[PDB]
Amino acid sequence: PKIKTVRGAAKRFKKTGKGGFKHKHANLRHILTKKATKRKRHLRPKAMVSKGDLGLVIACLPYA
Amino acid sequence: TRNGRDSEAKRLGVKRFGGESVLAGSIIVRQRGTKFHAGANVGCGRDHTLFAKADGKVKFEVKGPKNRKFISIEAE
Amino acid sequence: RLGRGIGSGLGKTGGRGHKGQKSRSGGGVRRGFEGGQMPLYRRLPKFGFTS
Amino acid sequence: SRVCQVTGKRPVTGNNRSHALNATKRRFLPNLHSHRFWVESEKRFVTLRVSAKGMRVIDKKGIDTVLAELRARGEKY
Amino acid sequence: GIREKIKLVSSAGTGHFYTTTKNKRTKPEKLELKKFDPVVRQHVIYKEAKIK
RNA sequence: CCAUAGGUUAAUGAGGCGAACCGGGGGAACUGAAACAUCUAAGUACCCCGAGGAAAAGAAAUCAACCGAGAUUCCCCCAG
RNA sequence: UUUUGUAUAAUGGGUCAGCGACUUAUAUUCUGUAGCAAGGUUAACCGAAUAGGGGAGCCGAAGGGAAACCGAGUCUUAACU
RNA sequence: AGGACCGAACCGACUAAUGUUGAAAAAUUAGCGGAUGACUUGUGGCUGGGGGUGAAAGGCCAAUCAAACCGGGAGAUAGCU
RNA sequence: GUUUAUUAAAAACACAGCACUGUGCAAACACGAAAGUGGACGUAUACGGUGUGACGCCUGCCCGGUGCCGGAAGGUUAAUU
RNA sequence: AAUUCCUUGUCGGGUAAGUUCCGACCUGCACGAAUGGCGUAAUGAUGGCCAGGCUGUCUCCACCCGAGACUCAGUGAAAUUGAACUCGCUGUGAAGAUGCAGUGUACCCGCGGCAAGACGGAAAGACCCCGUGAACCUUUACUAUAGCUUGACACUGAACAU
RNA sequence: CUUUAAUGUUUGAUGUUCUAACGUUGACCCGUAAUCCGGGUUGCGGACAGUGUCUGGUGGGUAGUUUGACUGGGGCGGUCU
RNA sequence: GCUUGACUGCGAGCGUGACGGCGCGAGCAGGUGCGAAAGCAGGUCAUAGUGAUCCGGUGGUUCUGAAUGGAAGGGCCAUC
Ligand SMILES: [Mg+2]
Ligand SMILES: [Mg+2]
Ligand SMILES: [Mg+2]
Ligand SMILES: [Mg+2]
Ligand SMILES: [Mg+2]
Ligand SMILES: [Mg+2]
Ligand SMILES: [Mg+2]
Ligand SMILES: [Mg+2]
Ligand SMILES: [Mg+2]
Ligand SMILES: [Mg+2]
Ligand SMILES: [Mg+2]
Ligand SMILES: [Mg+2]
Ligand SMILES: [Mg+2]
Ligand SMILES: [Mg+2]
Ligand SMILES: [Mg+2]
Ligand SMILES: [Mg+2]
Ligand SMILES: [Mg+2]
Ligand SMILES: [Mg+2]
Ligand SMILES: [Mg+2]
Ligand SMILES: [Mg+2]
Ligand SMILES: [Mg+2]
Ligand SMILES: [Mg+2]
Ligand SMILES: [Mg+2]
Ligand SMILES: [Mg+2]
Ligand SMILES: [Mg+2]
Ligand SMILES: [Mg+2]
Ligand SMILES: [Mg+2]
Ligand SMILES: [Mg+2]
Ligand SMILES: [Mg+2]
Ligand SMILES: [Mg+2]
Ligand SMILES: [Mg+2]
Ligand SMILES: [Mg+2]
Ligand SMILES: [Mg+2]
Ligand SMILES: [Mg+2]
Ligand SMILES: [Mg+2]
Ligand SMILES: [Mg+2]
Ligand SMILES: [Mg+2]
Ligand SMILES: [Mg+2]
Ligand SMILES: [Mg+2]
Ligand SMILES: [Mg+2]
Ligand SMILES: [Mg+2]
Ligand SMILES: [Mg+2]
Ligand SMILES: [Mg+2]
Ligand SMILES: [Mg+2]
Ligand SMILES: [Mg+2]
Repeated sequence: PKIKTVRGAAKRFKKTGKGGFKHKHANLRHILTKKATKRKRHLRPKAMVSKGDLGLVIACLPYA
Repeated sequence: TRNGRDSEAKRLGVKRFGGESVLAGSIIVRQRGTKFHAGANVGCGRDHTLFAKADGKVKFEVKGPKNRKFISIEAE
Repeated sequence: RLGRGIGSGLGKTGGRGHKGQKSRSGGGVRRGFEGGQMPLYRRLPKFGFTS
Repeated sequence: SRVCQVTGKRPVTGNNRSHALNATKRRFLPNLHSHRFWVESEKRFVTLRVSAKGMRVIDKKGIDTVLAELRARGEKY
Repeated sequence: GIREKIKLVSSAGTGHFYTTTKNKRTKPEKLELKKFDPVVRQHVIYKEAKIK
């Protein structure tokens, strides 16, 4: 049968031009006020998926 | 017992030694209190972390009445 | 062809090691298992929408 | 059995829910009642096992008309 | 923790606000500070409000 | 009291059996979730009723989107 | 066989013969190989039918952004050296 | 007269020995208790598995009972060997 | 008297007796989706449940807790409107 | 004390000597009144203790009668078993050796016997622990639910009184 | 406005007088060779009871499960950032 | 004494983590404060004072709006 993509991972990772996956930083939901502005500012932009987790991401996303 | 507690080591100490070439913004040493003081072309962070303000070689020197140890960058 | 004698180099274990999940029949953890922690695709928050 | 003689309503099955949405199988039975309906044409009382919804349609459709449809299904009286 | 978080809302009507904390036993008076407003690109007075 | 219920004949029809497929009435748990309640397993297993060589469905109170298509059924895509 | 470690007084086997355990389907990625090549390839189906037809589709040649959008740029920001 | 006495049949099964690859998957031998009764027994019947039945031990329900047996789900599952 | 058929026959269970409690008979209660049946072709001098356990002498204090019974003014409170 | 931890409590009785028994004491670790208390004739394959009788129970075994065991003939198993050319000692060694080291002893092979060892045989340990095992059972564990109970609506309509 | 009293306007709450739904495991008749059932007659009860949907409470009566780990075995104690 | 830099957008280059992440940072843009100025200020001598994701709530936002115009809802930003 067709492989089923992990739908939870498909809503948080997008494939990039060179095959990478971008995700938003964590720790910015509901305890952010006590965090310094510089910390919040750095967490706002999108981030790249680390090399260690690349294999796991590709396994969860076989069609993308 | 009521003991047996500690915190993870913060990896302080000298990261770049004398004569090493560093890029601007690279931290040379992380410390608790001013064991080293910032000299020429060297900045001091809010936690007394000394960082390079210019590219060049790291040099350690001792000057002043207090016999303190200073870090400077010779930017060639 | 594993498990077909000493000379084959894959005998008596079939390349599965010693008594792990991978050595059990039908054994092995599912995709994204991180040893017990919630995996990275669940530590991180959802974002965006599909147009 | 618990079957309406007019509408044909019969027990149906469903779930008991809860604040945790736990589902347990249950049965829904019709609001059946044994009633003696006065049929003018025969000047007699005929007893029917009807649901409460069936009672409403008897007034709207007429006592003779509903019985005529039952005779099409075919049963004893 | 008994200090409670508050929000400082800009008076310019942009709807931007900052958040901070304040001690409720002392300093009952509302907090007024001049802070930068990114919407109007100017430093304006921010007024205390209620987080909700 | 007519009647009605009931009763006696006479005609037809049905009874049971049989593999799967089909429609309908009921309907699990083990298991998976590395536990476990929602969920999954699964409307599966099983039980019951009915029919045929097929059954079922079927001739738009349907879709489309301002262009149009024109019952149902089945296959490949759309698409994990 | 299992172990840091077994002549071990740890497990297994009286012996022989026969049988007895990494397969299958689909999808996906990687390697090898062959073909074509900025293109490649069809599926169902048709078909005297392993041919041929069918390019419906699929992948690739363009990305960035949550998205609208823009595009060898794009996003971020009022704006970015 | 007696859920009276002693004591065979009958019924029970307290002690000991034997036997425990049994003569016997629970018995034999010598003793032991009841022995007109809440006795015992024949032939039929009824109660069915989360149920029965139980003068109640979690006892018994076809040599199987803290949930019988048979088939099915089923190649349950088994981070264990 | 009964009991762990197959290691326990007892001080265990039962027991007559006693007390409490439910039950007015389409009885309570129990078996049954229901019909119905048992209770009982009985009627509180009856039946069910519970505890105690011949007989003799007796069974004291606590209603706060937990149950049960009675009350219903007030507080609180569902579907519904 | 079917209840007393200290404990073989203390005293008395019984014995030559009694951690048991019997009688008391009360210091009831931690009795107690229908989850009954205390007594109680009779009953008991009931528990404990004592006495008489009686005896191979014993001091301390002896002999005898049978049935086996032993021999012959016939029939003819079983559990078990990696393979064996299968000694002692001391030491070593997956840490208790027929098999290693050293050393001693020992001609080859049956039969009747005894069980010290072969960590003997039996049965994938019941104790202990573990598994995000199983099952029953308990409850003011969780979530439900049958049942019971409350009200609204429907089945179910019309006068009167507050 | 408060204390309210009367007065006009509205849902209900019981009680009662009913019968016609409904109940009758009251009597009688018939189906009928019948302690079933059905129909009829009559009496009693009666808009209750009872049942359905919805709903609050109760509910080991019956289910499905949970009830951590580290640890000089485990538990207990302690510990978990 | 005067003040709100306990600033907004960013960030060369580093540190420390398997990772999630955490930490340091000159300098740049826009607006500030204190100084006459050079200059200093992106909280506190430093190192503890803390909790991921899902779900829901609040404000903002020409991002989206299942025929179309809205809207709901979703997204983004701020934030519980
Ligand atoms: Mg190898
Ligand atoms: Mg392995
Ligand atoms: Mg599971
Ligand atoms: Mg035919
Ligand atoms: Mg061995
Ligand atoms: Mg063996
Ligand atoms: Mg290839
Ligand atoms: Mg072809
Ligand atoms: Mg095309
Ligand atoms: Mg760029
Ligand atoms: Mg007698
Ligand atoms: Mg006697
Ligand atoms: Mg017996
Ligand atoms: Mg013996
Ligand atoms: Mg036999
Ligand atoms: Mg006798
Ligand atoms: Mg039983
Ligand atoms: Mg027991
Ligand atoms: Mg048996
Ligand atoms: Mg069971
Ligand atoms: Mg079976
Ligand atoms: Mg299955
Ligand atoms: Mg199996
Ligand atoms: Mg026995
Ligand atoms: Mg016995
Ligand atoms: Mg008793
Ligand atoms: Mg009281
Ligand atoms: Mg009380
Ligand atoms: Mg003692
Ligand atoms: Mg004495
Ligand atoms: Mg005494
Ligand atoms: Mg007592
Ligand atoms: Mg009592
Ligand atoms: Mg005695
Ligand atoms: Mg004597
Ligand atoms: Mg002899
Ligand atoms: Mg043999
Ligand atoms: Mg040997
Ligand atoms: Mg030795
Ligand atoms: Mg011999
Ligand atoms: Mg021996
Ligand atoms: Mg555990
Ligand atoms: Mg389960
Ligand atoms: Mg543990
Ligand atoms: Mg200060």
